[PDB]
Amino acid sequence: DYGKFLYEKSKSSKEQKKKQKVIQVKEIKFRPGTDEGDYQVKLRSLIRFLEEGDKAKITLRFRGREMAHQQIGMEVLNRVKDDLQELAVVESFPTKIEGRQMIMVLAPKKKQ
Amino acid sequence: KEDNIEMQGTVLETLPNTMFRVELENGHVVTAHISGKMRKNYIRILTGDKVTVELTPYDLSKGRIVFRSR
RNA sequence: GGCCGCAAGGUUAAAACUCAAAUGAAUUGACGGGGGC
RNA sequence: GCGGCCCCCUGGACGAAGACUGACGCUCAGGUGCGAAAGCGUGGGGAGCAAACAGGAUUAGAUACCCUGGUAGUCCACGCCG
Ligand SMILES: NC(=O)OC[C@@H](O)C[C@H](NC(=O)[C@H]1NCCC[C@H]1O)C(=O)N[C@@H](Cc1c[nH]cn1)C(=O)N[C@H](C(=O)O)[C@H](O)c1c[nH]c(Cl)n1
Ligand SMILES: [K+]
Ligand SMILES: [Mg+2]
Ligand SMILES: [Mg+2]
Ligand SMILES: [Mg+2]
Ligand SMILES: [Mg+2]
Ligand SMILES: [Mg+2]
Ligand SMILES: [Mg+2]
Repeated sequence: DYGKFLYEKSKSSKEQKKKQKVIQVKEIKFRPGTDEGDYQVKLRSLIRFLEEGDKAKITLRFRGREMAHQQIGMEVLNRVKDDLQELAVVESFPTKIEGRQMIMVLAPKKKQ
Repeated sequence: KEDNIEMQGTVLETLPNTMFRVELENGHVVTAHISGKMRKNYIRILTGDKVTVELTPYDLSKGRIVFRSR
């Protein structure tokens, strides 16, 4: 065989990669306690992920009696919703808690 | 202490030095600090609880918590 | 503030305020993603 | 601070025995020189490296450690910095 044969597979792989560059996994975590704009600092990182194309999974944690805080915790998730309303398409919303975590997933709007 | 004032309230936000911001049944917000036993009993307070608040007539802007609704 | 420097800066060198400490050597234990039998 | 070899110009130190000057000494505020590396100015040079920076990975995140590259710099001549 000849060396040139390697490239065509590489071109196909990069087509798969640009199909996969979104499918790279980036995770973001928050707590009800987080406040004072530290939330904005973490958003700066979410933005840099969406412009690349990845989905972002927003996790938020309650420990025990912090359930009283779920009423405010869902809003923190909503505060992401409004911030990305023009940046990210809503994909999955956590209708219930499991094992003390709410999981939310967003994917970037495919700008036309 | 003589002719004490007794009220309830709701804690709204955590502050450093275990002090807290509490809205009062009458619409006023006060700054509250913990008593000895619920400090000695390792009882921690989170946001949103109903708490019993002692006040003093000398100043009504700051009070002390004495009993939290679990 | 003064002097020096093309510039980075260097040199000389305070007070308000605040705490009842800060520190050095060594002792007996616990701990190490330190050794040895 | 100084390390291949050869030549040229040059400072200091130490030992032997003898001769000479005759206290000619010690220290030093101001003052004057030297002073690693990085850095600045003008002009050269550029193999190996390698801040910044580009790309690949790691992680929850990783503006890092890791991998492929790579500019200033590192080198030379004269000034500066101290
Ligand atoms: N959140 C996050 O930053 O990552 C998690 C972090 O824990 C990874 C962790 N990394 C390390 O120790 C660094 N040590 C210095 C060299 C590079 C790197 O290695 C680590 O576990 N390494 C493993 C290998 C690995 C698995 N996944 C990612 N890296 C490792 O081999 N460590 C070596 C060791 O235990 O001594 C050593 O660090 C090493 C040798 N060669 C290389 Cl490459 N790494
Ligand atoms: K004589
Ligand atoms: Mg010691
Ligand atoms: Mg000589
Ligand atoms: Mg004499
Ligand atoms: Mg002097
Ligand atoms: Mg140099
Ligand atoms: Mg490198």
